[PDB]
Amino acid sequence: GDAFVGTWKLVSSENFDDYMKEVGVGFATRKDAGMAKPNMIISVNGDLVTIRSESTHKNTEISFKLGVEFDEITADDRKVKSIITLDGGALVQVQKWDGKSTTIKRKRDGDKLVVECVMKGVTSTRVYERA
Amino acid sequence: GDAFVGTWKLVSSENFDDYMKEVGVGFATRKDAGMAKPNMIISVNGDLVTIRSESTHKNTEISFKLGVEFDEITADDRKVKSIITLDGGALVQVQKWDGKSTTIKRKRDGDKLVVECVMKGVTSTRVYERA
Repeated sequence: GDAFVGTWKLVSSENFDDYMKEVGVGFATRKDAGMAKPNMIISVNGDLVTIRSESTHKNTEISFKLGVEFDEITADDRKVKSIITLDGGALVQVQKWDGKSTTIKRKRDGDKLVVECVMKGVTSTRVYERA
Repeated sequence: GDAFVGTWKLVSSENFDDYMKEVGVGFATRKDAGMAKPNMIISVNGDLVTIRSESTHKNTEISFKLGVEFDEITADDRKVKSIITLDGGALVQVQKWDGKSTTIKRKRDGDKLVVECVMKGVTSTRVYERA
């Protein structure tokens, strides 16, 4: 996934609070995660893809290989089973936990990176631009 | 140092082996560090600047604040005292250890990032381009 590599900065976000509420993030956690404009750094070293989210308080990073299931502890402290694939040119991530599942799509749109998170009829869209 | 933020990829290097030899890097270590084209990721979160070097074998990252002295363990296992300042628009880093010292200059040149390392008459130049 060479097209996703780079440092991305959040320039737009919609329905994110509603999305976190839907997945089950507590008001307090949902409050801090919301009151911050993350920095997304994506890099690939060999067959390993690393995605890192940086902010002035909460840092998280995941390392994985495409198509290989892995354990992930999310920003909101959820222990989930993730699988990331490259489908239709986009990185599609599926998080599974407690019989629930949510989809996170990262796609390139021109000079921007769009992240679409869907959970039970709720769609959150985050637009990032290259730093 | 907002102008340095981003993911950089090595596109050129000269006199690096000679430079490492000068600082005192062993042939073996100098061999592996040379047989690799690092990935430089620079980000700033608040007043903290993080510089990370990634490769398929050796990863290193330093976090610091401008003008504040800090301890640094280099890629080649040297324990040095570093200080990074913003002088003339460039990031100037000075590593001190055993009465020795070396200067590392990171400057923006158009769309590229140039890293100049000097040690006792030996100058190594690395040119990186934005990924």
